[PDB]
Amino acid sequence: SSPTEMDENES
Amino acid sequence: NGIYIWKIGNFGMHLKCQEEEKPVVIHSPGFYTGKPGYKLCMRLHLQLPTAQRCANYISLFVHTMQGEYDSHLPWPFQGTIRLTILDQSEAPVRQNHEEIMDAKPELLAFQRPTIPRNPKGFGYVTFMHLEALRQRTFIKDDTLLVRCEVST
Repeated sequence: SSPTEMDENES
Repeated sequence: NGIYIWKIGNFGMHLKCQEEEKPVVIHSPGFYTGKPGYKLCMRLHLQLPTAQRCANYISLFVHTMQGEYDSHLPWPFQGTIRLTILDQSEAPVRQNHEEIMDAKPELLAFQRPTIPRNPKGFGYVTFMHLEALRQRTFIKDDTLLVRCEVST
C-alpha cells in the first residue's frame, strides 16, 4: 500500500 | 505529461518460470517524460514462491536513467507517478489495478543517475499478487500491459 526504495543489485 | 504503456508479451512463459522458482526480473524500454524531459524505465519482478514475505507478488519499480536532456533539467526529480496494470476487458466491466505515488526528492532513486540506469528504484514490492491476476481479464492474448503516467 506504500512505496519503498529498493536496490536492484539486492542490497 | 509522460505516458508509457509497457507491453509484456509471452507472459505465460514468465509465469511458468516463476512457478518453477526461476527468477523473473525484467525492465521496460526507456521512455521520456517529454522532449525535453527525464528518462525513466520500469522494473518488474515476479517474486519467487520461496521469497520471504512477498512470495508470488508482482513487484513494480520506477528508475531514473541517464537521458539526453539531463544537463538542462532540475535535479532531484520531483513529481507524481501513476502505475497501472490495465484491466483488458470492455469499458463497462473494467477495473484497473493502480497505485499513485509522489516522488521523494530526498531519495537517491530520484537523483541524477551516474550510470545508464540508477540502481535504486522506487515502487511497490507487493504491487499486485499473482492470484489477483485471475480475478479480471488482466492477461489478454498472452500479454500484460503496464502503464506509467508521470506528472512533472
